[PDB]
Amino acid sequence: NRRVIAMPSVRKYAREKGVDIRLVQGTGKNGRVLKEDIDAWLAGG
Repeated sequence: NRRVIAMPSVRKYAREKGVDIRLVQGTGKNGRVLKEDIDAWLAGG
């Protein structure tokens, strides 16, 4: 449907930070998840 959108390094960072791009709304370019997004996610908001 929407699939995962994130940098090759982000998917790894989130994948490591128990974060899934699915739970992280990327706001990069076309809504791609950035490392900043991953971190913000874990923070809660």
